[PDB]
Amino acid sequence: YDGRTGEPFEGPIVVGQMFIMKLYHMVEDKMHARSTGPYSLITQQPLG
Amino acid sequence: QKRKLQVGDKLANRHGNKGVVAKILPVEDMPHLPDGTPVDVILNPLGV
Amino acid sequence: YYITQVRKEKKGAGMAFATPEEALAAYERGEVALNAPIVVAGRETSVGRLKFVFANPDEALLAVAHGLLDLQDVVTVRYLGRRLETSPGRILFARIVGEAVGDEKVAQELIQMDVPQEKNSLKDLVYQAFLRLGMEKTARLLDALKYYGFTLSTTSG
Amino acid sequence: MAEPGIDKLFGMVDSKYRLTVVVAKRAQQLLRHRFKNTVLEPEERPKMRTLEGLYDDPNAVTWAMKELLTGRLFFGENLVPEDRLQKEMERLYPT
Amino acid sequence: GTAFDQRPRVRVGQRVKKGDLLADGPASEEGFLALGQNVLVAIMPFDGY
Amino acid sequence: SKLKAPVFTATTQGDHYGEFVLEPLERGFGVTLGNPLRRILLSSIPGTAVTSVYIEDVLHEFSTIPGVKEDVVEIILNLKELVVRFLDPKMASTTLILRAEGPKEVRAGDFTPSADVEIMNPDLHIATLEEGGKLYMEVRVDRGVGYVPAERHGIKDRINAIPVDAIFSPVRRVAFQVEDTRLGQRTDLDKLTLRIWTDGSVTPLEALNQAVAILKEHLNYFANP
Amino acid sequence: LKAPVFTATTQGDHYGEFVLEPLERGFGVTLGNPLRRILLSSIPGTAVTSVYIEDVLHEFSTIPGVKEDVVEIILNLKELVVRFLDPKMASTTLILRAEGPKEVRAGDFTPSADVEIMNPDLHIATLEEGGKLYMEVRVDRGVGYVPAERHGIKDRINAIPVDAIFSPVRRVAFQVEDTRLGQRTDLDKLTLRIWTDGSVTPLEALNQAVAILKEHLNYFANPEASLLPT
Repeated sequence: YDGRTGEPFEGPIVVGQMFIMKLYHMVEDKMHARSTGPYSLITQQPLG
Repeated sequence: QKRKLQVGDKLANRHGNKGVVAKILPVEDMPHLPDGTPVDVILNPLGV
Repeated sequence: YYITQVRKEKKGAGMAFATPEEALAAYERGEVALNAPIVVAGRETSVGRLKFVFANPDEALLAVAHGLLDLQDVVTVRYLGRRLETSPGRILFARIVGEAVGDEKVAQELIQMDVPQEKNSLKDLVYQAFLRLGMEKTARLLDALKYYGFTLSTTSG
Repeated sequence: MAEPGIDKLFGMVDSKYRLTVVVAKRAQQLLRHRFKNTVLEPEERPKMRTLEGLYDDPNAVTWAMKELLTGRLFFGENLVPEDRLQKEMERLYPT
Repeated sequence: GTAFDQRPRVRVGQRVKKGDLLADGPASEEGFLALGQNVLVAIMPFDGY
Repeated sequence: SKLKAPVFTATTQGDHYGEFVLEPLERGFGVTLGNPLRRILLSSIPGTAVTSVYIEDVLHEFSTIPGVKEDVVEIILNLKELVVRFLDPKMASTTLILRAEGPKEVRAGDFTPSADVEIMNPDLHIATLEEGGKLYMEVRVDRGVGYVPAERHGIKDRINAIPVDAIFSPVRRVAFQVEDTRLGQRTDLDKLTLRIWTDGSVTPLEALNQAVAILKEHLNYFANP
Repeated sequence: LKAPVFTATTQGDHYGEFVLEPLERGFGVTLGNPLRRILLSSIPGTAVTSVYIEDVLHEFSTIPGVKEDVVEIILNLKELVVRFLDPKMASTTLILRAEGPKEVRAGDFTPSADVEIMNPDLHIATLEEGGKLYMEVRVDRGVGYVPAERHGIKDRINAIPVDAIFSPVRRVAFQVEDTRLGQRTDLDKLTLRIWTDGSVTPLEALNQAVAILKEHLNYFANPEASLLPT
């Protein structure tokens, strides 16, 4: 049954319990964005 | 740091159906059995 | 695909006609007490083509809203400037490409109207569009299709 | 929702890159004078939606493309020398 | 960086089975392996999501 | 709780079709209003439609009208594309009438002059007769709600007339879609756009208003008696 | 075309069916859902919002003579449901003191003038010989699901804010069935079921729920920037 609109999904859907894992990766640890700042004194390009 | 599922995280099952949570829906949406119980995760057939 | 694929029920060998299976009245009344379900073959027609005769896609798709036909039932319909035999969903795909490109005509001209769309149908649609109307339009077409594709494949489930 | 009017814009020019270069070169001047430089003015200027009413779109290049699209500007490949180009430029309220 | 942590699975004043779960591990539910959740699923397309 | 009363823009053409955009609605409410309205919109607005036709000379939709350049089918359909407004607010039935020339092409505004009943789209290409062409018609118009096929009602005004499918519903198309909009830090708030196409008859906006009133009315039945 | 018969099987504070008997064709869902929608989402309730435990500083801690740890104790508290009574009551603070060999269990809370624990029983902390506790658990009035990371709590420090699952509505389903009310062999009989944690009634939820739909419906009021290209 469609949540958005009580109207039934036309033609049956396989539904059931499936064991599902959460993996080592997460967006938390990824996702970074810089505008400016720390320029290395050695290579002179932004780093760290 | 408690973590909690997040758009960008990746769930897998025992049969190697890996993938990223790309949208959390509030229960108002979500396909639901007639008894009222909503499902939890909506997995795409095109994957199989 | 699902929205443009055309049903094919089988119950009904003694049926369709140049000259009526008996009369039209009882060809149609044939369906109601079992025997020959809607979009069945034969020669010339189907109870679908005589139970449903629409003036507008508008009249058609509305008939689909109230629980009457199914996008993919074959039905007499007057799209543009002819009585088409089509299915209301083939009408609908036609609308989509149309609406969201500008010319309801050029669309109908490009669209492989009499056949379910698939990867190749559709790729070639895109190319064809690009060539005729500039990318701007072909972008809209794209998104339009991307959208209706998604939702349609859901509702159908 | 591809670039507004770009099919027309590509046709205006020989080599497409020329198009870029004009858009750029214009969005350039159109910036280095507070937009007191527009050709399109009246009720042609592009605008912005808000928590507030229609304000002057602040995108030079967006303006530059709308501008160009009206035939009201010209592409000198070599017309008017670069020495005289920065001359009468800093004039009509520049600083 | 995972958080290994044991939880007691046994009550005060209870007889223990030979060598049976006194406590669970990090990915363990009453002695059995628990790498995740089982959870109500539906195999269908959503809206491009 | 939070979130202020939204803003409701309406942009219209003036007979058929208008867009309606009530803006920042909390996550979810987009559909919550949008869909029920569409349901009501397509289903329960009162209108009028041709419901039965008598053609002098010839029963069956599947006949030959001679002298007519078209044929019964295109007429039935043509008729369905006719809209008529009932000025007389008590009447719940009317019959229309036609008398046809020789070399001429009959518009819908060539009906029976009849006052009290207002043909909304005077053009419309109803039929066409050849040199020495004869067409007489008795077309029944009825008050109603949805789209009601002939195979249901079976209106028999005569013992010769063929009954048509009823599209008594001034709304011809409802298409609505909720996209996300932003207020401050909040980028995922509902924004519902309602697109109503009605035959020049009842306006889209009127359509919408009627539609709301039906749902509200109905919602008041959830009052403990 | 008649007006419909309204019915209600309000038995307890939890659970209650509601029937509208002869509805026009298709109206079952037309009503059922926006209601269902508004129900599961928007009817205001209450939740524990944060906790003080005696000698606890963060969640990832443990308390001696307590088989539980702060995390698991919190996952418990979440489930606790406090019925309020005074409508002035915006936010209380519950206080539970526990000791010795006791299974601490909600109902072991301190009773308060305007507070009814709706689900006593319910585990909170199994305590072994030598276990104290003293909790200061704060219940606020909110709506929907507010994650602990969003709200934060300054009921002193070592406070550990708690995820807020407000909705009293526990589940909703609705039934569009065939009716016997002498018209067409094509009418509707709606029956919305509704389950709730007895803090608010199916009936109340339903009433607030319609209230909300109405309020919202009336946003279609007097429209703005009109006229479209010729």
